[PDB]
Amino acid sequence: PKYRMSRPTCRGQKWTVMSNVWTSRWVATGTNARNIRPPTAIFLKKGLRAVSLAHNTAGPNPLSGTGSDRSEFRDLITWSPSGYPGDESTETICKAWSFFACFDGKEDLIGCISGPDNNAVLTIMYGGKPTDLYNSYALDILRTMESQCVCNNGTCSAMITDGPDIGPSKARMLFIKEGKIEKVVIVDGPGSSMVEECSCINEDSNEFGCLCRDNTANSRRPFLKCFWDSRTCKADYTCSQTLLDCPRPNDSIQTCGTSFGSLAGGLKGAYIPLGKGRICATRTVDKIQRKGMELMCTNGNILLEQDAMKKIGDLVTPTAQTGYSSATTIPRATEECDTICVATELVFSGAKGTNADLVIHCLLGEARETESVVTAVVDRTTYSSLL
Amino acid sequence: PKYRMSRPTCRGQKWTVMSNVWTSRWVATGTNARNIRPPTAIFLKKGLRAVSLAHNTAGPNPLSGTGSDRSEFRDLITWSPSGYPGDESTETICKAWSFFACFDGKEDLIGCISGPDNNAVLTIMYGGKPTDLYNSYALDILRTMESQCVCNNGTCSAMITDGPDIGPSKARMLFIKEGKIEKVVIVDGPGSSMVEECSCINEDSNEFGCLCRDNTANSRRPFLKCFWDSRTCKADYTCSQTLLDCPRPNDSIQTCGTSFGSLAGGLKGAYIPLGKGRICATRTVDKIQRKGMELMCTNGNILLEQDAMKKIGDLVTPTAQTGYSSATTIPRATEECDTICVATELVFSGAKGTNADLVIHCLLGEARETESVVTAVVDRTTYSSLL
Amino acid sequence: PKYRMSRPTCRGQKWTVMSNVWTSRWVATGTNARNIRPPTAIFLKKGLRAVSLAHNTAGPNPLSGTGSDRSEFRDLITWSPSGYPGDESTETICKAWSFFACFDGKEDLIGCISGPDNNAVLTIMYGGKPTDLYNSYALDILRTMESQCVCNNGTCSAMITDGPDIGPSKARMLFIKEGKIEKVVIVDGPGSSMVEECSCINEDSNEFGCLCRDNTANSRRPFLKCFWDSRTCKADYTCSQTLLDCPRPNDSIQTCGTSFGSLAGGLKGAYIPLGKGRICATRTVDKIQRKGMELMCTNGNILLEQDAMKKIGDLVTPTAQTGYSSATTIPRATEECDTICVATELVFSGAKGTNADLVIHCLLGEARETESVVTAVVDRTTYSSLL
Amino acid sequence: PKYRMSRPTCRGQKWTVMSNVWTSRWVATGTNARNIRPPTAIFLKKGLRAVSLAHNTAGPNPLSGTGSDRSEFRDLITWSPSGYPGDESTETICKAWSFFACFDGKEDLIGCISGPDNNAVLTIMYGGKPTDLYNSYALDILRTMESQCVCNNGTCSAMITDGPDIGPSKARMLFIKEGKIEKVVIVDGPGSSMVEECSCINEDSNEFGCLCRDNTANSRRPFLKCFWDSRTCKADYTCSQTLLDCPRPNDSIQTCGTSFGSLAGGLKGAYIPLGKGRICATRTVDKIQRKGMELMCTNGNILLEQDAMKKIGDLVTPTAQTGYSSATTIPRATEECDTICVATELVFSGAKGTNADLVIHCLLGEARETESVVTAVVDRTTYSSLL
Ligand SMILES: CCC(CC)O[C@@H]1C=C(C(=O)O)C[C@H](N)[C@H]1NC(C)=O
Ligand SMILES: CCC(CC)O[C@@H]1C=C(C(=O)O)C[C@H](N)[C@H]1NC(C)=O
Ligand SMILES: CCC(CC)O[C@@H]1C=C(C(=O)O)C[C@H](N)[C@H]1NC(C)=O
Ligand SMILES: CCC(CC)O[C@@H]1C=C(C(=O)O)C[C@H](N)[C@H]1NC(C)=O
Ligand SMILES: [Ca+2]
Ligand SMILES: [Ca+2]
Ligand SMILES: [Ca+2]
Ligand SMILES: [Ca+2]
Repeated sequence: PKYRMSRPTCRGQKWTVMSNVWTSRWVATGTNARNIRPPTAIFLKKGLRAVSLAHNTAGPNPLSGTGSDRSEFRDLITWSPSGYPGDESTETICKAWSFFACFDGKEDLIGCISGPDNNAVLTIMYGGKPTDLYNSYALDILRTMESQCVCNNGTCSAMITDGPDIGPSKARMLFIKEGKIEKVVIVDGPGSSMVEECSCINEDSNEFGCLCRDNTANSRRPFLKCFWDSRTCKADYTCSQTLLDCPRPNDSIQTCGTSFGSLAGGLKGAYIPLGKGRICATRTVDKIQRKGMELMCTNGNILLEQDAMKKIGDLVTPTAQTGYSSATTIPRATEECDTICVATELVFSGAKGTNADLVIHCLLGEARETESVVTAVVDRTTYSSLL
Repeated sequence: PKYRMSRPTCRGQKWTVMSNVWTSRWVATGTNARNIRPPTAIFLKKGLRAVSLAHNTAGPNPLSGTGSDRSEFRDLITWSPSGYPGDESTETICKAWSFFACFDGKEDLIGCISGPDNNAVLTIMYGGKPTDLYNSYALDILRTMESQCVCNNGTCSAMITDGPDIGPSKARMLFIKEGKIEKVVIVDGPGSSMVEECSCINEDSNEFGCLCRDNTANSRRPFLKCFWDSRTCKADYTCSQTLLDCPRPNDSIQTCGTSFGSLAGGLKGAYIPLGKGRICATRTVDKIQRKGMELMCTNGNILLEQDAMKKIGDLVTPTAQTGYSSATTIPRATEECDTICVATELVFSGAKGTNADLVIHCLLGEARETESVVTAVVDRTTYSSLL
Repeated sequence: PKYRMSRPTCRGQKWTVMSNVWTSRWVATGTNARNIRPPTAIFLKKGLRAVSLAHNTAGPNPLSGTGSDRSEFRDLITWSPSGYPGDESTETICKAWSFFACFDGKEDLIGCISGPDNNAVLTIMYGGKPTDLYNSYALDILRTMESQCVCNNGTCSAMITDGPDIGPSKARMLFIKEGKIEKVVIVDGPGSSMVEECSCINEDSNEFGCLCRDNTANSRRPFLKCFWDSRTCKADYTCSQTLLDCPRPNDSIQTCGTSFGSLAGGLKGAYIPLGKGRICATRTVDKIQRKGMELMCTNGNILLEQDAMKKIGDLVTPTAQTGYSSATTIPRATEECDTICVATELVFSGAKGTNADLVIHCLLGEARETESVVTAVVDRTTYSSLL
Repeated sequence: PKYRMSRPTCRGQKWTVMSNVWTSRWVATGTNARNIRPPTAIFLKKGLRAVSLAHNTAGPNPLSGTGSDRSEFRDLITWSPSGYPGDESTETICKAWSFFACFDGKEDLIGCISGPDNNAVLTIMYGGKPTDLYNSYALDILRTMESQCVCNNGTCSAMITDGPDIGPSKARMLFIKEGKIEKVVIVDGPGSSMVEECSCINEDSNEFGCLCRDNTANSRRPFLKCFWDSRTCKADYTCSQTLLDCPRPNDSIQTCGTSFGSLAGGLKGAYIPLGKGRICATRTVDKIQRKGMELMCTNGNILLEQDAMKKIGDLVTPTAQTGYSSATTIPRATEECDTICVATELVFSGAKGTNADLVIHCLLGEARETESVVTAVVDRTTYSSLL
């Protein structure tokens, strides 16, 4: 076993639907399907895995409080990308109401944040063993990405932040080898005031990048750019007139560098670098509601160009309720790039609480200048009354 | 591990029943037995496995629609040849309403077709990772074999087809190494007009063959013959007076080359080459209803000779409801041939929806000019009211 | 991995209770505990395992017919020696209403007999793959040991029989390497007329032996003695005045060689050779009812001496319902002998059918001239009303 | 694999909560959560594992008697540190109403005591096979630690004791290589009269120590000190004014060497050596009721100095009901010390019987003169009525 190196993502032809997690089907069926939020997909030591926080409950008679963000019962669990949480493939990982995880080629690296709001704590596990920690520095909900960390020759990196969820939230970048924090970088830059829930992908041998959430009125996502060799990072707002966050106003042309938006709030969304020159991102179809999930791409520098990001397609039924989304990269055994998949959360709720389905698209086929998407249908009308 | 090489099947003495999948027993017991259709057996990396599509539901209170063929909830799953779908051995593979799978000696190759009818997509996974795709070319239900692909020195081949399920459905052959499509052959030949649900088996070091379904009035099965070295294929109709499809008229002598039949429809059926000079196949005992499954064999060229195939025996209670059937081959360390087993589907239905049991016969023992069959009994009278 | 060699069993000090399978507890609890008969323990590739035929049903609402011996739904399953059938550790093996199994050091060897009474068939699996078969020669319920086969340097051996269960039942011995029957021995000798359900243990580098059931009026168990080098076997009645079968009359002194007994019927019981000079056996405490299970030993030749076998102790509560019993041998990594354990079946029945618990004693501690037993208490009075 | 060598624990910065076992959550959810008592954590071959005795039952309808200590249905089981007993991770080990376990770097050693009160037996398993026994010597509930044994170069040691739970209970130390008892030491010393439920940890390359329970009025804990090379042990009472047992009177200065206490009873408690010169221990916050669990540390000889131990923090909500506590050590590839975690039991009861949750803290981060503790909250108000 060798450490995976950072490498570009594979370009391709079409985003196909590798699998979906139909949690809601098993909730309505009546099995012990667990309440999960916010699911995504991460490539781990066992292969591709669905990963999510959970609540140490399950249907058909779940306990109260499944809509809560943080609690003593919150959980980090993984299961098969075509399974459901609570089935045979389910693995419990750690205590957590915020998490990250990734696989460096030898072992799984895991961040588990829990504890009280005024002094929460990141516990780092490597190989199933607790190996290190990180302490709250703003004393106001230390928290992390809710998606994959990123790795290269034994160094994995992971964003954390801490601070008022309306005011400033000065983020930090951790660099971790065999579960030990070797370096902590404070992220400065014109898009650093409030950065959270970064979705990070390796872009090339020496660089990775993230698209984050700004929970302030700003609708332009902060972008974190990091370099492996120097272990350094910086943040800038996206300049493309295509606003990626939710809620947001209409797309419009504004001078680069500054924040833009009138609607407080935010949503975690995927960063999908394609090859060394292309940038894609997911955004909701609805400007205010978390409905739909469309893929937008440009070949230009989205930090420097107000040029709009073209729509490649609808990952999901555009009126279906969605939620978070993030990508992960999976090795391709016979060429120098990683397959990239994006997982979008499909939130639902009812008499059995808040919960989420998952859908996983992957970019496959020979490289194309402009790709297309297979739309995943989300239609619960034949069983929603049992949810 | 070495790549498995194509080799003839082992002759034997008797078809014995290796195991039952008694899905109906567990449905009536009350456990979370999943609704499955076309189930069959395939030799995978874990060993012999029962393989089927499912609906992301289970008893005792299944969701509506288990009878449907293609929905967004359809998935591909595998379990123990002697277990039941949903039990501890169950593994969820991918999103699929049509599938193929096989094991090349190093990894499982898996083909998962889903998406809309007018533009479905085959996603190809190898060793658990999505590696490639193939797009719809007739824009009318791209689909595939619902049984094993075949392999040799890292190359595995799989039939796909596309087009109206009554009109022309010109099929194609994929040749795949490590999950990457290396060659696509349009299959031509006098029996190639409408070809689907091919059941394929390695015949010899350089040959493999398939017996397919023609869904028109024609009751002679299309037979696909392929050569590994040239990666080349051809389709011809069977000629023997023993008509293999269901529905069919009486057996009768007719000139070779042309289709023949009076009732539209079809049924996936097993091709069972036995050694180098012997051909067997399965067919329903009933000419019109999917009831019973008898085994017919000949030592002649079924594509060139009208001779009746000799009924070897009844795999199953001949008035029992059956369904699809197909074979798979299992390595034998002792000699240079593979063991061959046939799986026959046993469809049932009731209060808990549409579903199926499975029975698995294997040819074992000293080679015999003519073999016998243990008839697996199918009698549900003691518990059918709970179905 | 090397093949295990035949070696003597380890002498010791006390029979301790390594574990029990409390099927009845989980039946009363209300989980999906499976109806099993007749359980025993066998050392397999995964370690010590509880092994039994089952019925493809489970509580809390089992289907009818769990008291049947042979049926299409009968099953061979294994699970953890301290588990229960149907729990997480359960493995389904094959179709079977009669079975054997053992582990040769590289792979598991398994015999699965099923099919109709007038022509049943043994299917042999090696390593999870069907490898060979054996055919009914008396056309009257081919059947086998229901306990471990025995192995040595790749040859495992297993008793089978066939014939009227009241009249003659001329048994045969199979010798099997990598799943292939290499030799079949017809067992002659003055105790061969009716031999079934042999319980076989390796005794020394070149010899194994079995204590069998004679279902005729005879209460003296047939003993099969076999030699590895010549692959040969012979049968003689036990001569000890201590009658080991059930039902049986009082112990009494009679001339060696002949049958003795007045009560038709029989029961499978354990053969426990201790070292190279000692012979133990289990028998019911009650002479007619299958209640209790006591261990009897002698250092003399039980085929040649009417000397009584001394009672070492009560494996189980002497008034508790028991059933079958048989031993299995487990390697001891640091000396030339195998630990021996005896598993006794504890049958129970009720509103949820016929079923069985299991208890496993093993002989541990430094060698003693006369050993002792820890009595396993069997008392269901706090939950039996839920059975 | 190499045998693990005895080595000091790692100092750190903060006790963080690695995971909850929320058995109560799953009992109230309605799944088959098993009733467990004294649960703790132990590093085994699989990794960190939650370990406990159980009753061969589970919710939602458990069988009577879950409150009992020693019955024929008691068994030893292990599961995920973040799962629940009975879930997918559950493993059944042996029959036991008292136990120990550890992993020597190659295999799990496991000690299982069961049998009648006046003659119980310790069965010793190594790597899954029964290897040895130890017999009752006081004929009054032979019993053991209910926590990890300790290992070094293939030798693992375990405390056992025997005798009235109020009168003298002279303990013994077993030294075991590959499951065979190599040495038994009668532990003498001024604190050796009544010694039970010792919680033992490797202290340095040649030393390990235990903090035990004295079930008389005495509230100073017996401390066992053992040397690996001589395989030699001794028992002395703790002297610090900080009384560790429960029930206890107020802390007060008293002369070293003698017992001291006013209330009969006792409670298993954790010994937590930290590096070479530091000692911590757990005790209830409440002096009489098993409520809360605070961590106390000193850098002095607790056996020779009256100095109070400094309260480091509350592991748990201090009015929450707790129970047993004990530590385990986890290898660290990065340096020459082991990580140390403490598991505190959280007993609950109700309609579904007696049961327990588990919380697991681990010392992580840069070494600190004095460490802090994340307080794991225990609040069941939202679901307790279902317990
Ligand atoms: C990091 C974003 C912010 C932290 C307070 O709120 C998030 C928004 C969420 C949301 O908008 O849906 C759900 C997240 N579970 C929550 N994170 C935490 C740690 O509570
Ligand atoms: C749509 C054509 C197709 C033949 C390949 O019909 C099949 C017939 C079936 C049948 O005759 O029972 C059931 C199959 N699930 C179905 N396959 C798909 C993909 O829907
Ligand atoms: C080999 C013994 C004889 C065979 C007819 O009866 C056995 C007696 C049994 C018994 O006495 O309890 C149960 C066994 N399941 C049965 N075996 C078969 C194959 O049916
Ligand atoms: C019988 C003495 C013994 C102390 C080692 O009492 C323990 C006290 C217990 C307790 O105080 O809660 C519960 C333990 N399960 C019990 N152990 C056994 C073996 O019964
Ligand atoms: Ca915003
Ligand atoms: Ca047809
Ligand atoms: Ca008899
Ligand atoms: Ca005390």
